[PDB]
Amino acid sequence: REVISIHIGQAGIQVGNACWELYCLEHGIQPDGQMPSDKTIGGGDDAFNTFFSETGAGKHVPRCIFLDLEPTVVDEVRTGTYRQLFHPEQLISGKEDAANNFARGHYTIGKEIVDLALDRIRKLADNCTGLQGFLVFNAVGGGTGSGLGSLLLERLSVDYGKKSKLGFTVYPSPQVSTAVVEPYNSVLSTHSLLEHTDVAVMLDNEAIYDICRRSLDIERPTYTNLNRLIAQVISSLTASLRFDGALNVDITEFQTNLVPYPRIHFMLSSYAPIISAEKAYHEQLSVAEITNAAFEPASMMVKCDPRHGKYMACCLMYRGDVVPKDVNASVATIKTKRTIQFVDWCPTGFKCGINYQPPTVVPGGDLAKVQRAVCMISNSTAIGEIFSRLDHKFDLMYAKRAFVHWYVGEGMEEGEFSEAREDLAALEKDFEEVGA
Amino acid sequence: REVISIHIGQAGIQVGNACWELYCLEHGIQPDGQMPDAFNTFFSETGAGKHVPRCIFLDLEPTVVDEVRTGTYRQLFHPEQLISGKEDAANNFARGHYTIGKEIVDLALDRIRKLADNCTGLQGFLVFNAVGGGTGSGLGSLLLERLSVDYGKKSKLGFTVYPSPQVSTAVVEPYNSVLSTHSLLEHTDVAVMLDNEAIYDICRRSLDIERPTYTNLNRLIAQVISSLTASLRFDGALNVDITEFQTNLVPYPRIHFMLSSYAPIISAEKAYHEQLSVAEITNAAFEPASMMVKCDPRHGKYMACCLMYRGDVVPKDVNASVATIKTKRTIQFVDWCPTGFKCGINYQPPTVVPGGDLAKVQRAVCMISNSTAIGEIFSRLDHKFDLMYAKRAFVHWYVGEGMEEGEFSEAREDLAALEKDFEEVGA
Amino acid sequence: DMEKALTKREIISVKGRATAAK
Amino acid sequence: EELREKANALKQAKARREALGVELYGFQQNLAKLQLNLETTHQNYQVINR
Amino acid sequence: MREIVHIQGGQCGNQIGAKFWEVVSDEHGIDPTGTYHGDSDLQLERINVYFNEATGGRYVPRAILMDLEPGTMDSVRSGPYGQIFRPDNFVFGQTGAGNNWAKGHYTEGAELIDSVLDVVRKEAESCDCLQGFQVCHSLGGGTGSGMGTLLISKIREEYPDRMMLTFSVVPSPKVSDTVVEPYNATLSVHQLVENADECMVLDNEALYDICFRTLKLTTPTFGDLNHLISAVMSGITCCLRFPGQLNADLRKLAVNLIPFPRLHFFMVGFTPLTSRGSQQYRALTVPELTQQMWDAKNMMCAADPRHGRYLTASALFRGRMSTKEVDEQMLNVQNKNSSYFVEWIPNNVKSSVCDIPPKGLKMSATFIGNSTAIQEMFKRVSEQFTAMFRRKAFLHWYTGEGMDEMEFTEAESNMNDLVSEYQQYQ
Amino acid sequence: MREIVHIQGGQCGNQIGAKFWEVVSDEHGIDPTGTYHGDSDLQLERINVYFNEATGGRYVPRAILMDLEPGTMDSVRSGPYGQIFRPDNFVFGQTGAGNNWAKGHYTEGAELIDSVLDVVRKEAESCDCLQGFQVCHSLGGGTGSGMGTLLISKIREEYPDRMMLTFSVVPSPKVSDTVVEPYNATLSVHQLVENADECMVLDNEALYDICFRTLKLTTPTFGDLNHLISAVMSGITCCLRFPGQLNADLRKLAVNLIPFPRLHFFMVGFTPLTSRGSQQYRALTVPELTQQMWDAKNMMCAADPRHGRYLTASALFRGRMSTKEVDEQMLNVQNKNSSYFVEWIPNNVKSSVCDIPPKGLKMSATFIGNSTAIQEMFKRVSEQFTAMFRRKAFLHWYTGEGMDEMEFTEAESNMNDLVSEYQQYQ
Amino acid sequence: GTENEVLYVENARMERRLERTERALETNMDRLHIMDEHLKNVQQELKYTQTRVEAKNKEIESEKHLNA
Ligand SMILES: Nc1nc2c(ncn2[C@@H]2O[C@H](COP(=O)(O)OP(=O)(O)OP(=O)(O)O)[C@@H](O)[C@H]2O)c(=O)[nH]1
Ligand SMILES: Nc1nc2c(ncn2[C@@H]2O[C@H](COP(=O)(O)OP(=O)(O)OP(=O)(O)O)[C@@H](O)[C@H]2O)c(=O)[nH]1
Ligand SMILES: Nc1nc2c(ncn2[C@@H]2O[C@H](COP(=O)(O)OP(=O)(O)O)[C@@H](O)[C@H]2O)c(=O)[nH]1
Ligand SMILES: Nc1nc2c(ncn2[C@@H]2O[C@H](COP(=O)(O)OP(=O)(O)O)[C@@H](O)[C@H]2O)c(=O)[nH]1
Ligand SMILES: [Mg+2]
Ligand SMILES: [Mg+2]
Repeated sequence: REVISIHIGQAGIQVGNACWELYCLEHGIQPDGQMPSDKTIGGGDDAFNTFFSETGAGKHVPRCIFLDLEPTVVDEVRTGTYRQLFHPEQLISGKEDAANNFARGHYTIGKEIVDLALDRIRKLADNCTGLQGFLVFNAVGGGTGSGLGSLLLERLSVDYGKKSKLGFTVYPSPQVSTAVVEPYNSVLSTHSLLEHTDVAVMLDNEAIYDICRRSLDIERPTYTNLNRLIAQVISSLTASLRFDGALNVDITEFQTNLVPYPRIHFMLSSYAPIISAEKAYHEQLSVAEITNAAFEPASMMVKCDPRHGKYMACCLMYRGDVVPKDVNASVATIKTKRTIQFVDWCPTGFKCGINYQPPTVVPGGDLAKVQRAVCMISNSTAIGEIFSRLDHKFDLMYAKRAFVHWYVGEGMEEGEFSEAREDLAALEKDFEEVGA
Repeated sequence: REVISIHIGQAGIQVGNACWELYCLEHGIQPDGQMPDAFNTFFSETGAGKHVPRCIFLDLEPTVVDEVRTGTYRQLFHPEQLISGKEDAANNFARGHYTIGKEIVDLALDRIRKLADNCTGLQGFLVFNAVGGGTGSGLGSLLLERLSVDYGKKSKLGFTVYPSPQVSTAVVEPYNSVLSTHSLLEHTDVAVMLDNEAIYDICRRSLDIERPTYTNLNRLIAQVISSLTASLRFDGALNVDITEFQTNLVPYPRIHFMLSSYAPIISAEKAYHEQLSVAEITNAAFEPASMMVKCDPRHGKYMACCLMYRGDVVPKDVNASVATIKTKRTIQFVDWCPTGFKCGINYQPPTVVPGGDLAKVQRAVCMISNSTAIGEIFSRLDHKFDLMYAKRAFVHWYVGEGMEEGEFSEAREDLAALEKDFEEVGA
Repeated sequence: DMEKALTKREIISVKGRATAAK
Repeated sequence: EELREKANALKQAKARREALGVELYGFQQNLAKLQLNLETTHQNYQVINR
Repeated sequence: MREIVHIQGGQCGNQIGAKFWEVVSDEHGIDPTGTYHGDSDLQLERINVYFNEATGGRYVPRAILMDLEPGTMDSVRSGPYGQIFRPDNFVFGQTGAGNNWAKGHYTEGAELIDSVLDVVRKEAESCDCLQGFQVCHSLGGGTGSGMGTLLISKIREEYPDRMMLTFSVVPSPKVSDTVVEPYNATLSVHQLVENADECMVLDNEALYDICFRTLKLTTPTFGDLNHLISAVMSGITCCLRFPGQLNADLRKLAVNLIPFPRLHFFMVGFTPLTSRGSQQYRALTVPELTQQMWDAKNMMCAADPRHGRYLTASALFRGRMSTKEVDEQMLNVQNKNSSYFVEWIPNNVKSSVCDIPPKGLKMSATFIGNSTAIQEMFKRVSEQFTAMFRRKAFLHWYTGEGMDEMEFTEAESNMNDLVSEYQQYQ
Repeated sequence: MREIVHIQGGQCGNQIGAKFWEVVSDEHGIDPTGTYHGDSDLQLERINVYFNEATGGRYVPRAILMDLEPGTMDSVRSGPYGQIFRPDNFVFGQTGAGNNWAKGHYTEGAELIDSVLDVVRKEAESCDCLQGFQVCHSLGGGTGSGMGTLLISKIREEYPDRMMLTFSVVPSPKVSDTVVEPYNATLSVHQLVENADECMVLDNEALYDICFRTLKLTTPTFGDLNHLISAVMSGITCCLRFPGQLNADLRKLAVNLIPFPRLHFFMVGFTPLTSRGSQQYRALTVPELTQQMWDAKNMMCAADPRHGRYLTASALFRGRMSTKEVDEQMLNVQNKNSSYFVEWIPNNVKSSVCDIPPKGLKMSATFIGNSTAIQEMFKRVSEQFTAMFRRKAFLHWYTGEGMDEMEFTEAESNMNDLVSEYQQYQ
Repeated sequence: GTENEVLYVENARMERRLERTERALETNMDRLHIMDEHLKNVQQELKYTQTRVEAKNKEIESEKHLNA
């Protein structure tokens, strides 16, 4: 039950660094790439085989490749906390960088490193045996994250094709943004992201800053906090391949339960109960209320009001001593709740799943240590609002033909500027007709 | 059988501090909250050795909640329960009901619904305020209206503190109290009554305290609250919950402004020699010089009494004391009310506190009285309201904040209707 | 006059809500 | 939102209404059958009594 | 083999019935573990009248506790000899009635009766031959009077050919505890006249007077009062559990004590109630027991027996006595006080004899009189009802739940016609 | 002499079969080690039903295990009573059906049943004289309905003689663990109506109701629902495994319970079921067992039997027994529930007895009813199928493995005409 | 005031739909309650007739014995 991960772009690598500092925490791997011999925590030699393949005496080589063009963050990892852990070659760092240009990332400089990336992904595939699928992490509003990320997604779908593709991507926020050409670089990559990612799970920098401000009371959070609490979600949903459980839900269940159509896979996320180390032991963290906290609108990782549409399906992974009774008794309350509205398609649109491993916590982090937690991924219809926003703020720049030379004179032309927007119009049409 | 406690304004969140100081020791809970199921009706156990109160403290200014946040009970409440604003209502019903109220009431109601959902056997709400202020009056009205429109069929217990005839610390407090009563008449369910002057007098006489501050006042109001709520916590001979209160004491939906009394309150230097058996503690509970509301109830006729006895008390001696009371000549009930007593007995004597003032008495009595004499406070308030309002004094603040002459006139005439109804029911 | 209009609208809207409640 | 939720509740209550009407119809059918058989066996008893 | 099932309603009925079981279990000789540790075989023949056989020798009483609050149930389970009931029989709500007769009969009664009738039916058809129910319920309350009353009505319309004892306390000027005592009592008796086959009326006022004078007690808690009540009730039905020279059961007493259907209230007392410092002196004989029995105060009611007429009287003697010595005492009582006893019925008094005394004592006697003097007790409630109702005080907390203004006039009219009917024979 | 070749598939089937083997080994006195340390010796005589001797006492259970991921062959091998299952009886792929029917019935099950049939045929040829096959699994899952149902078809092809018990747990409306229930449920009920000689249907919305109401638990984890199902599946063969007064084998049950060939969808119970806190307050007896059997909430099949009218019913008792009282009760229930019985059959119920009650208990029973109230438990799945299939939701995961929409339409037709058939013969 | 006008017409249509659903609610609840109590009464009458026919057929066997 093996899974590998590729991390692309500034956001991708910064997510992956925290993500793989948390996995070594869960599996008790020392920060130098091996397992302690004097003591141990937990058990199960097949737990780490999904993430840390062994080749040597005790050293574990992970199943992730960190690739980027700018050699500023990859060598930051190479000199950071984790040097012996990572394989000296799974860290790919070019010389120049895409620099907010999709054409640069997908047609001129990302095309000479994608083959080097694929000829290591193939080696990792030969290494692993029960390869469940790929889990990609990238920012669509940047350079290498969008351009060569789309390139590599297309090439992977051509090469393997059959195996699962779980994307954990980052669109821009509706108002908060750290780029000027982000609408272009997002509505360009959406073409590849639409028909190549098997399941797309979405993030939002602003929608997580607001969460940090209101829940953990970190008034001025940052990327470290955000990427820590996204590593949390990734580990929470990737626990059914690693640990036991009364009701298991792995990648095949995800794709069979939350994808009612080939071109309708866009997921709201949530992770309850997020709480600091002071207001944790004063509260009664029961399943019947962590489910309500997961389903409340102001606690979703994606900036979008869920009331604007109807849920299509939901999947609820669980960690901790959650019995299989209260989950049902509370999903009943959810289905009879007075504020949400399901669509008449599915009278049964829930897929629970339970593990027995309580959630982990990074030492020196702002999240408390608690017995139980839930991560919910929901296929809904309100996400079309995001694409409406992106199209409306892309047409404003396309009308004036601004920033267009930076693409047409470099690698590409205007036909794809037209087609990558007509595709988004079609996607909006699809969500609108589903809303019926 | 849970009841939740909401405190509004300076008076409310200091009386609440006194009440929690009382309850923690009454149940054995350490300050931060542990033990080295009577608590289930006030605290909600969470985790290993941790009990959090079923309360919410709130106010429009933070200087009064900060000492609660950083005091000796900083480890007790949920850090999200001690609500606080940024600017107080500034002795202005209008300000606390129309432009500062509409910010914090939504958060308060959200947390109230969270506590109600955490509850399992909700009995009712009990709120604390003094209607003479601004953030008490206006915010209490604005919060009670939403609480009623949400729950409606569940009891509410407002332990309100009206102003006194001569011991007063405000000039707009007649306006505040008049504008609050127009809503506390219709939205709460039982309005327990307190005055600052009457408690000053009882401190001066019974406890021989020559110069009593607010600490003693709160410390002896919390005991009355605990006495009238101890039926839920401690299983006694006769059990009375919130439902029997407002079914034995409220004859009409508009007469729920009931006086409160307690006996005995005897210092530790006289408790050694005192004789505190049931007959004399009842006779000292029914004396006018020990009622916490500045009124002379001998001017009026009783309608319903509720006697909550605590401690080594048997039933027939309270029956005999009731017989003596109804045989006495100076106090008389209305003609239509042959029986006018509701007697409950509980086995847990009152609790004292280290650093306190009262004594470890064997038995005690709390009393809630519904009598026609309570209209004198309303008539006085009406008079000293109209005295100012005949010259439009202080109306510019309320008008500029967003009130109008019509609301003042309608509140005054509603108080007039209340006075006429009291005179009618006193016939 | 503008702030007075705002306050009047707010108060009348809340009054209508209260009347519907009663 | 109030309208949609109340409509859903009303529709489900009407569905329960229809179901209980069907069941009561079946009960009445059983009652009529038993009454008819009772009268027939009653006249049978009378004639054999004669 | 003539079973009775005990239903304990309200806090008052719960405590009285708990003491009843702690008394009868003692009389039959069973420990709190349900294991027999008696003395004679005669204790054991008719255990089934009040008990069921559980596996391994465990016995379980045939009782159904019922109320709307869990406090009384938890207290009674924590109490002694409360460890023998059945948790299936233990049923309770969560709200409470608050003396609101309308609430008890209508709001939460309607939701807890669907279960109380199921448990009653189970326990009632688990026994071969039903003699009648035995319901202990107050009258001045709402949770034990109104709801218990509707339970009685349901039972009357389900089992219409079986006896029904109820044991009911009543309001009085000296024991008034709730402020709606007339409102509860008149409304309850409106149906108790219609349904209950016999309703033994007790009262805390006369219980208190008994305890202070004929017991010379220092301070009686409700423990002693419910003890005396349990002693009377356990003495009512002893011809079932034990043999006797001249036995009589519930329907026997009913036919011999209720000449007219609307006259099934009683005044009851038990002898010998003996002060413990002065029961070492006296000598217990049949005339002594009869004189103490017909003592005008030893009646557990505040309706003065000498302010009225005995329609019928019935004494259940217990112990080894002489039947002539019993009957001659009864005839002497009639001949002496010929004026009081109803003149147009000869031998107004029926005396039954059981051959086994209660535990400890050597003799016992239980007096049940169908006096017409209970009109005083009923007027003491009707006057307060009309006084409080003329001004419509407290009325709207009953009209809120579903009552009307017609029901109160109906209840008062029924009470007045019953009072007039009692007066008509005096 | 007669063997029951048990079969486990899915995660349900694996865990429930592990529980059933746990209880069977407990009854026959086989410790988890694999040897025998029994005390009585009437148990050896029928060990050959569920066990093979290997050498000097290393008994092994004959049952097949199949799943599409090792995550269940590890969690079963690890649990208690796991070191006895034969290691060769472990035929597992490492793919996982993934809640889909096509992938578990046409590709992965297609390539794995070729090897599963090998072991099942080896056990068939290793047992002297068969008695039938007994599969236990789920229907709303990937490799519980698909590969197990394909195996059922293959067995019905190769061994037409033998019966097929099918203990199938179906989805529920309220307790909906996965999203596409009513596709995987219909596309296995359609294939089971052709082959299953008799399928006993179960759920979880009734197991949790039982664990709340009767057993009075508070946290009913899966290890007690699966325990109840274990107990019932162990008791279903008592009259085959142990002596008695009226033995009843599987074919006897089928002939007594199947009036028409398309009426083999049972609903199952088990008695008694009471909490550890009220075990002693009740004494087990034939009446108590019988009127616990014939209730409305004591059926694991969460379809209200009061709506339906029982075509035929079967009651299998175990323990020293008064057969007169047993069939008197089986007639008393039939007479008192005439309107709830279909009246073109005399003696709608069949009662059998065995004389070895299970370990711990002293007198046990088992109820198997082929009633018509099972029309609703298919109506739910049919209406969900209509509402979801109408817009072709999720259908690409089905059509991506050679499936066609006409298959779904045929499944709809079968379910609809079968529910009309139940309603007609009602 | 086009915004005010459209919001006012929205509110008027809303109160129309609400009056419709309130009438539906009243009819639905009252009919439900009456038919359920009637169902219980019909069950009682079925019990009555069932026991009556049982007694009648026992008597039928009685006259068969008498004629014998
Ligand atoms: N959610 C999240 N976003 C991040 C993080 N680090 C950077 N970003 C996002 O990255 C976006 C800008 O694009 P970058 O990620 O910096 O660029 P890139 O995708 O790495 O590709 P380059 O252009 O070559 O740097 C911003 O909108 C950030 O929100 C992170 O740790 N978490
Ligand atoms: N029992 C008690 N009463 C107090 C205490 N402090 C103030 N009060 C009463 O509260 C009244 C003052 O009105 P409040 O509404 O409480 O003043 P506030 O809470 O600051 O609200 P504002 O009107 O905005 O100032 C006085 O008349 C006092 O009688 C206290 O510590 N204990
Ligand atoms: N004999 C006896 N009487 C009691 C006991 N407890 C309470 N009472 C009487 O019950 C009366 C109150 O009844 P009430 O509480 O209104 O009835 P309820 O609401 O149904 O419980 C009081 O006047 C008491 O005298 C007891 O333990 N024994
Ligand atoms: N009653 C019961 N149901 C179970 C148990 N274990 C799993 N389930 C149910 O099995 C269903 C899904 O089964 P499935 O995933 O197809 O099992 P698999 O094919 O073996 O992986 C869920 O609805 C669970 O509720 C159990 O021990 N008892
Ligand atoms: Mg970069
Ligand atoms: Mg203030």
